[PDB]
Amino acid sequence: ETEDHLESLICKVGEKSACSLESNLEGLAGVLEADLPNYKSKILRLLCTVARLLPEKLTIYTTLVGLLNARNYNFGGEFVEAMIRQLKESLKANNYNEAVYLVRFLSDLVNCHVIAAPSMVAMFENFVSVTQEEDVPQVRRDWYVYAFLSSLPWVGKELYEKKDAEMDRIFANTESYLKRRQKTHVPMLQVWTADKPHPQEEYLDCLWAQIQKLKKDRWQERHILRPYLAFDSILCEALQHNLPPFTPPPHTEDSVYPMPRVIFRMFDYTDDPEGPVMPGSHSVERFVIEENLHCIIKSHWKERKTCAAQLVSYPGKNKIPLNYHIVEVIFAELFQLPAPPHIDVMYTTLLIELCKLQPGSLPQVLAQATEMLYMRLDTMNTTCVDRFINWFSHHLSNFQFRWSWEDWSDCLSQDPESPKPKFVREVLEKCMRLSYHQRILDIVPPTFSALCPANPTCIYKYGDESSNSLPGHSVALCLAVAFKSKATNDEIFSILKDVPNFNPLKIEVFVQTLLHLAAKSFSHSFSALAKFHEVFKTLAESDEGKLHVLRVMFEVWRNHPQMIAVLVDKMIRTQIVDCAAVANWIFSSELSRDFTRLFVWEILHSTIRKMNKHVLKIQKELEEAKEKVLEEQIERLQEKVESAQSEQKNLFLVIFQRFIMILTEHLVRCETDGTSVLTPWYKNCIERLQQIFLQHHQIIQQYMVTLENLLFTAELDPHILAVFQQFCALQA
Amino acid sequence: LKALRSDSYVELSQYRDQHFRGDNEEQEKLLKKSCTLYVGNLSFYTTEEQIYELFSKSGDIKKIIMGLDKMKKTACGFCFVEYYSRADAENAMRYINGTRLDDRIIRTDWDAGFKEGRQYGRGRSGGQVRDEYRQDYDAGRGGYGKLA
Ligand SMILES: C[n+]1cn([C@@H]2O[C@H](COP(=O)(O)OP(=O)(O)OP(=O)(O)OC[C@H]3O[C@@H](n4cnc5c(=O)[nH]c(N)nc54)[C@H](O)[C@@H]3O)[C@@H](O)[C@H]2O)c2nc(N)[nH]c(=O)c21
Ligand SMILES: [Mg+2]
Repeated sequence: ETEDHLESLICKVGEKSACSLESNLEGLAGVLEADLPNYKSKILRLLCTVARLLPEKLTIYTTLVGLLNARNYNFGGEFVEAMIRQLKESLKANNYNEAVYLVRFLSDLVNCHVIAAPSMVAMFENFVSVTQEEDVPQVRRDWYVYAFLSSLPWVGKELYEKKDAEMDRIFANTESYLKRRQKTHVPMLQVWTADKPHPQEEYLDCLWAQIQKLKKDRWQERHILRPYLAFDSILCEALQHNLPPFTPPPHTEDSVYPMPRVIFRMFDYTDDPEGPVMPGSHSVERFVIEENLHCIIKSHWKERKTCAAQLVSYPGKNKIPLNYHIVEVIFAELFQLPAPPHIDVMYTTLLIELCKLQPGSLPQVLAQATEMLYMRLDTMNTTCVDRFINWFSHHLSNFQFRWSWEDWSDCLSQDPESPKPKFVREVLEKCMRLSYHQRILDIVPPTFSALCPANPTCIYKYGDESSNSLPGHSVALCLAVAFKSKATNDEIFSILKDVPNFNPLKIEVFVQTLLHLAAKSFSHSFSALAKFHEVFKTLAESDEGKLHVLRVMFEVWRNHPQMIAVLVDKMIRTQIVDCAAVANWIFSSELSRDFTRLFVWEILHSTIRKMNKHVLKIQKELEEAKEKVLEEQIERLQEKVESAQSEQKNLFLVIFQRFIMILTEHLVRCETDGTSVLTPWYKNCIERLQQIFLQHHQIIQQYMVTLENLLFTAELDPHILAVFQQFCALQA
Repeated sequence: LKALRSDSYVELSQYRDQHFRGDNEEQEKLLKKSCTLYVGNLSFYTTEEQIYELFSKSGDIKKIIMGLDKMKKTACGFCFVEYYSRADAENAMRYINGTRLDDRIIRTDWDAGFKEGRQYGRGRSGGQVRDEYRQDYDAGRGGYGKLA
């Protein structure tokens, strides 16, 4: 019971009360002291937890650890003892993001008279000292500075009342360090390359610039709520403590540090003239506001309805354009490179839940942001655009596809390849897949019809062709007859024995015919593949066969991207074709004209994931089997791991070799015909290569020797190398 | 660690298949380990293609089984979606449940598992039982309830 009640109450304070917060902190303060005799360990645990899991409540709980320290010095000393232990653990386990919340909780305690202001400074001095450390990854040297600077919004003001001498010498080594960092990763992490309207800044430079405006403002920010402010009477005479000498953990080969980031920015106060002035991009208020909002989503991501509510009720010290901050932060997460913190579809419905909660004001802002995103499309990164398309099209389908399409009339007279028209075409294509062809033709104006998606009709070769000069024609006609008759494999094989030339012609007449007679639904085509599965495994026993199947299937369904995708997927899972073949198919000349369409990549990544999932699965089995006949298996599971990983490496190897080949071909041709290198085709192609790295950087890391010395070498065009070097900078 | 673990969208519903064999205990053990979902309120004309496109947003789908009129053998207004992993089914439960599929608000529920015969409406008239007593008009489910 009691155990239970404590955790309940510890949370109540953070939650929205119905009696001034200060009161609750007053009460809970004593209550907790009264229970210290019997429940010291639990309360000591509960607080260390809320400290690393409820950052958005940082100051409500620091206060609490204060009122307590103001009634039991020895207690505070124990809490501060745990915190350091808890912090040393998070660090050793590579859970750096959790550490920051700890390191930041300590910081604010100094404002609660619990930790010696001078004490904090000594630790930070050691954090920055990491910048000197020799032969360590920059992402490591980066995290300590970030942990330091991100704290100042809380500690800085009072941490400036003391040790300014060293608290100047630290900024000194920082400034020095900040100007010596390589920024190779920025181009690969920016959502937009355009400097206007808003520059997308490297996260440390942006924060550095933020501290400055604060420092030069005498460290007086006006957002961070401080309950420990209305308790100066008590906290005053409290006896602070001293954090033991903190020696940052030595960089090991098992260390993994957060990747660098780029600050997503799309709004400024002019985007909301008639609304409370929006904190500027270089104001710490902006940082803190987005930080808490990001943390709120991190705490409630699993429950969308609770999530919207915690966001909308966010407590701001001084009024701010909340709705705008909520939308900006959600897009900041959806469009985050390499990946969003949470599953993509979560942002879609989260936004819906926010529109249902603030019916009168959220929708307009969301509609304003959509407009702005569309207008800045010209320099948005391909990976984000895809995300934009899927979000917007899925969003539309929840609001009867109602949108003011004429607002985007400008796309109508642009090269079909330009980002705007292409974006519209893709969005519409996506809307069709969530409903049907005719429905979409009906939602857009007559002027847009040209951008609507083609009717997804099957294309039989030997069909009502009547153009019979084609090879295997009659053979196909027998097949059609057999299939409609519940033919068997051997029978079909027989029909196929009468085919003149790995036999390309046999494949084509089989596929063209089998697919045509199952073109009514996905479920038909599937069973079709399952029934005559044996035939497939025969005709396509070779890679040429595998490749030819994909080629004929594409010939048949080129007007129905969703069909093509589900078929390839089904084919891979039933081993009618393998990923290598799918990869070669993607870069094949037969797809050259559709190379920049979304479905092509949606398929390639879905193939890569199946490969990855597969590898992971077998590895685990070995893992479990190794944790125990039982041997003959581990002998076998080992072999399977080998093959799986080998085929995985080969998939990345081929994909990269193909990218290098087509990009060089373009670069050379251009550098010969004195033509522009920056074509729409180039943009998609170079950014698609970048995406391979972004989506699977973890797996790719295992190939550094091969990648660094065998593929992406110096004889390669710098435009291609650039992509590789950007990737290496992610964990450099 | 603490109550942040809250996952109300993934919790078991009140529904229980009355034709299932085992205890309520055996049905519940299957439900908490399932990868297959029950999808309700579709229109009679909602296709497998649409279902695939929306439900794939939460992970890869293994199979989709359309609910049918036991006697007419036509789309009934419900279906079963089966994922390869429960994590993906949970996300559908979390972010797809309660949203629009083919212009109508759908509801997902954990399902013990598909078995031959689960695809047919148990509705007295062939369709879903739900439609026998519906007193509302629904042009996606054939107008008024069967008792009308
Ligand atoms: C609704 N539902 C169906 N299936 C599956 O889909 C198939 C179609 O059969 P139904 O023909 O859809 O089947 P039942 O639900 O068996 O019977 P029933 O539970 O009695 O219940 C309720 C619906 O009918 C209504 N109803 C039932 N009896 C009465 C009555 O006497 N009066 C009134 N007014 N309404 C009633 C009621 O409002 C209710 O919501 C079956 O294979 C099921 O396993 C579900 N599977 C899961 N996991 N979760 C669900 O929520 C679910
Ligand atoms: Mg290697």
